[PDB]
Amino acid sequence: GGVTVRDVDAHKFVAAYAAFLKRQGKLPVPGWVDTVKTGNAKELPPQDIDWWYIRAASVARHVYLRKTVGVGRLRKVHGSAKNRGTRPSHHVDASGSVDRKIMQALEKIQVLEKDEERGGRRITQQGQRDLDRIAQTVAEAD
Amino acid sequence: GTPWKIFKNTAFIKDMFNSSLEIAKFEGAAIRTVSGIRGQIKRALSKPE
Amino acid sequence: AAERNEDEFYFGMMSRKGPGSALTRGKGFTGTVDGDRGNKALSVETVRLLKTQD
Amino acid sequence: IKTYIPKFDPDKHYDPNRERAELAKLKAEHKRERKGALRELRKDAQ
Amino acid sequence: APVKFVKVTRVLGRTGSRGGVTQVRVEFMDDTTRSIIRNVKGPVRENDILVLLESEREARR
Amino acid sequence: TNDLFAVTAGPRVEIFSIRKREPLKTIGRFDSEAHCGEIRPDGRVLVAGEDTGRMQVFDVGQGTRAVILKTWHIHKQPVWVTKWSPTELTTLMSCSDDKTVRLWDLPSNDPTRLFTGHTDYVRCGAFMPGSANSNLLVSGSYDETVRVWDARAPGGAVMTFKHADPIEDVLPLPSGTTLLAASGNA
Amino acid sequence: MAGERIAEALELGMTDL
Amino acid sequence: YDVLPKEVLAEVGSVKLFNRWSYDDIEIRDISLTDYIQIRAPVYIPHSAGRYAVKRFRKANCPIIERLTNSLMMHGRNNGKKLMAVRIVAHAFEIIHLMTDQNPIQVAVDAIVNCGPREDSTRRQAVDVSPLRRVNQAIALLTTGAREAAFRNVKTIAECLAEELINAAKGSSNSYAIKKKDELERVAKSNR
Amino acid sequence: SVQAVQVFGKKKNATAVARCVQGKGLIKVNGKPLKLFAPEILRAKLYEPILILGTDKFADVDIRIRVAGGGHTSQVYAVRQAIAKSIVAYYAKYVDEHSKNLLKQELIQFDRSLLVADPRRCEPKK
Amino acid sequence: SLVSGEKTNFNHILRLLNTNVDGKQKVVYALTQIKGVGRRYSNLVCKKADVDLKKRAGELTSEELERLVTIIQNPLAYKI
Amino acid sequence: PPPALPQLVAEQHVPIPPNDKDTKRLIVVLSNASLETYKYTLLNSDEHIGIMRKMNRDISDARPDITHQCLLTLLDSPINKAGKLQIYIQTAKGVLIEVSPTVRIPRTFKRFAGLMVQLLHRLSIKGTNTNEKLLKVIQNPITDHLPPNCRKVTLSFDAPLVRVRDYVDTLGPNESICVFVGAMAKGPDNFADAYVDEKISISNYSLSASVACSKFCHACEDAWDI
RNA sequence: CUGCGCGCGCGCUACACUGACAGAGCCAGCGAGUACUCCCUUGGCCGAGAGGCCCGGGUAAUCUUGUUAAACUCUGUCGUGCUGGGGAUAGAGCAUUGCAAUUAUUGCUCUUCAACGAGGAAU
Repeated sequence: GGVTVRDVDAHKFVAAYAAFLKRQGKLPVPGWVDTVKTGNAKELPPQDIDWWYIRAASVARHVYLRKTVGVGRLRKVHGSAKNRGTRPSHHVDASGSVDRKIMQALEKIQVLEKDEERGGRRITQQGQRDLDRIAQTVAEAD
Repeated sequence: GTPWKIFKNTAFIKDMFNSSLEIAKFEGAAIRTVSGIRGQIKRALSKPE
Repeated sequence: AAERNEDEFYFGMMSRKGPGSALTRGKGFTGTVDGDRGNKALSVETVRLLKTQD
Repeated sequence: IKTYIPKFDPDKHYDPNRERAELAKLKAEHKRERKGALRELRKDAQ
Repeated sequence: APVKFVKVTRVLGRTGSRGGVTQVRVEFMDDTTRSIIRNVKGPVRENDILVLLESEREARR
Repeated sequence: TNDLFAVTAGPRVEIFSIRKREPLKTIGRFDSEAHCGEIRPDGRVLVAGEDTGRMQVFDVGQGTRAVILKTWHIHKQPVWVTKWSPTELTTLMSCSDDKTVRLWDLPSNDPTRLFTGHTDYVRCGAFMPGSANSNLLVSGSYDETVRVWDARAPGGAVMTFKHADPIEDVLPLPSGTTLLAASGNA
Repeated sequence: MAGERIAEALELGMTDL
Repeated sequence: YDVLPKEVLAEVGSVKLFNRWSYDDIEIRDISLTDYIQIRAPVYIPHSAGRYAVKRFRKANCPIIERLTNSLMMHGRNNGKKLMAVRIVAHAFEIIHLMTDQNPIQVAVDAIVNCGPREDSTRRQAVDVSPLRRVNQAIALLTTGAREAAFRNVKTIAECLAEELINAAKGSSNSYAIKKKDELERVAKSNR
Repeated sequence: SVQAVQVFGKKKNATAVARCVQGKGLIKVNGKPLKLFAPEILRAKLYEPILILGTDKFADVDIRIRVAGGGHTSQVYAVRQAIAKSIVAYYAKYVDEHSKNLLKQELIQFDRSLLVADPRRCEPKK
Repeated sequence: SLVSGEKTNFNHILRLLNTNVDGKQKVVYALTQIKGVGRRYSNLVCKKADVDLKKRAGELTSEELERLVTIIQNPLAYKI
Repeated sequence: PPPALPQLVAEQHVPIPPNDKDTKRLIVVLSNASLETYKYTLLNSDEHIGIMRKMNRDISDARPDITHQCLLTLLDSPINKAGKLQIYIQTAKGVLIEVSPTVRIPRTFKRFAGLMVQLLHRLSIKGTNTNEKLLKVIQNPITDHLPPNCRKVTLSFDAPLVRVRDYVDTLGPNESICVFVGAMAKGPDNFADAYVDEKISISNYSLSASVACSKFCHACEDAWDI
């Protein structure tokens, strides 16, 4: 038939990719994973514990679906409401160390690339190649 | 004094008084800009004294 | 814009592209009617002439 | 049943530490005097 | 103690019943000739089926 | 056809998948223990009896679902096995720690039948499979007795076999005629 | 109270008859 | 097929609630509530933006699962949320099928029929109850009993609503709504 | 030369353009498929015109929808209105009027809001 | 008629450094019961001692129990 | 049936949780109490005899001692210690107070009057070693907190004689019972007819509220095997 | 705490299981924005965070911004216990605005973890 990732629903794709980046064993993980929060707007750290793969898969798909994105857009995307306790909720950006390190990790794995030609990060041609291939794999389980 | 935050008309003005007691004394006073814009002291501000 | 006839018909509407809406145009939506820069789609014989010159 | 002792007029605050109760009383009296002074000054200004 | 189904023939307008209670004239479903008036709370319309428990009394105001 | 089997170890049960052989779900609602995690022949509902005496029956989906249908706290002393009936969907049986095996139905809050007669811990039991053996129950105890009851007459056991060892396991054969009682070194 | 009024007057007349 | 998943293309034959449960063989046991329990026009999910509060008795035409959903969104913090209520109804009907192996709309309609109070007292005298108020009171008692039994307990509103709906369908006195209906009918029997 | 029908759909502030052409049978919303674009419970609101009309009517058409504005609920109602009105307008223009009338009758018998958007004005009890 | 019940006595109250009451809950929910020990702190203690989060309290051997009582005395000796 | 294993540990007897309507219990509602704050002490016949005798309005009505001695009776009764008793007070002002079974009241009237004033003004009494409220001023009517399966009876004089044992045998298995005991000195039975199903009388003679609740609770203990 | 004449009024946040938390899905609309200037700010690094820093588009349907907003939806964790509901009060630390932050401008981190178990009569 032919395939993209736009032919596969969000969660089963991102989970399939999470399980793949996990299995692979090539990834960088910073080391401050586990002991870190994701955002100033959160209460507890993530519950998956080893979870950097989930955001890596989510980031990489987000970048595939568009031209270019930078750390600032991802912080804004991955941020949500913070309870300021007893004073009204407000939206708050997520951490740029998480996202920038994910981008650098996935860059070194050759699934996204710098795009100083416009700004940000573009999906790599090998990133199109591997993402379309796992997207096919997800539809082959179904 | 000096403006602190500037909206369309109401501006907050900082380096003029020292307390809300002094502002409550000078409530309604004819304040003026150097440029010629007239104005009126409306209300003391709470959080920066 | 308030006193606008909703059924008005000028004949430039058959040779202009309207301002549209944000839904029809998309992300590149300003309320300005787009104008022509002067370029035109050029036939194959004239491009054969131009490419022989190049 | 583990019974408890009821701690006990609506016109008076109850607090064990006299220091904290006295500091709260001084803050309340200062707020009342400041509001009265501002009201008198504003009416004199009008 | 049986249960008598019944159906509304006419809602009554000027009874003077207190509040949400409205009087209604209902004809039985078993012997459709016998008809009595009964008090009804809630929104009721003509030609709908009520369930009643005591049939012997005709309801007062 | 399904891809679910359940293994209970300690205070939690763990529903495993057949194809993937991973722990698909881990249910740790139990206070103290969980002594048999047995899922229904339909394949959506798990029963498990604890060490405090309660038995909890709860629905699991294909995924991470643990919604508690019913809880019974009538044994007041541990329940070691609780098994579904192979034919009916709502009937289950319980061998508890004290002396009792008893039949429950899922809508009711009461045990439908009670069977006494054992003198020690009863800890293994099963229904009897067969077209003719519709309602017969076998359970063996730690009193070196295997008893099989008719569920129509809740008096004593219909048949009783006395062994020499504390009887650990019981299974009937699928023809419904013979029965294996595992007691000690034999 | 109009219907109850004419009903109790009907009963009065019936006892009179 | 245009774009349809496999569950929808499987149950492409008739109109099925939540793409799993049919409306074909559903019998309303009481004769009085057949007009007011609307299963005639089938619906797919209860989220239907219909103006069923324009004038009188227009709520006798909206489907009964939409009534159950709109009465599930009833307290101070569940007011705006409708996807939460249709998700609670979906989870509760799945639990009803897992616990009874019965049709969950048949369970729900039999619960509403069994939970409507047949006569009530007014400040005090005892009057009959119109069938629309019987359906309104039945749905209100069912959802109120579900949330009041799911108040501070470990069970969620889906599990408590499913157990209340099964108990009400059986007619057993384990349910808040059957107990409250018996209380209202015995007070009206005491006054009479 | 090409068979193409553009139909709008409307709710509170969520609007939908649906262009229906001669095709193989796909339905795309914002460049993503119809089985993807919605909240997971309102896809049954999206699949309502397809299941009313049957899939044999949608076997020949290709519908491309763009949506803007509103919330999730308003956008889902706008998509289902654009789908229903779009296939009715295609069957008006390019196949028989008897098929147009049959499609209109089935959709009006189910729900009139698939064809005619009813705005909520303000007129309470005066 | 002889199967080892060497593990079946686990749902009893264990004793520890300060609290004399620590029953079976889990391995990280049992660490919260000790005063001064937190919900984010208890996960750091378990990743050093090679104890699994899946196990309970009471499913640990007499060697593996005391390894969490040394490392609760000195959080500096094991890196942090 | 098996012989139902012997309990080797004595039971703790947890009281009834507030969400529970499954259990069968006895609710006693001391209706038409007289807890008035005078200024700050309750309005009694000890020291306010001159004030109420001067203002000529029913010196016998302002008696909190009836509520005190009756609440003492009900808290010392074994049906409270077993945990099957739930007690509410209705005052003449419309105040409805739930009293927890887990409280032990001051036995002396001076401390009781100070505690009742603090309760009427702060709407709650917290425990010393516990944060759970013990006396709680809750919302009218009584039927929001009464169970759905219950028989609301009032102790009267004109009603026909029943024996308490036969009546609390006439209660069903899941059925609770609420009694409406008039804690006033002199007055009619009209105080509760918007709530009572039936009036009973438990002896030919005239009784006090303390011995009325004593008779009813000891009959309920005899019939519920405490 | 404004206002009206410890008392009062408008409010915010809660008392949880139609919930808290953690992932994950992912959707608006009315706005505004820098000249004799430092406004709205994308992206790239650094930083746990707040923030820092290098550049960058925009006097604007053209860039911020599809303002990927929040309730909300899902898959998990917790299980009725003042509990992981609640987050007052308080200690210590790091930042930003500003000539100035003590009487704590605001922001972030750790810790401390109060009352409050649906508000009574009334209105």
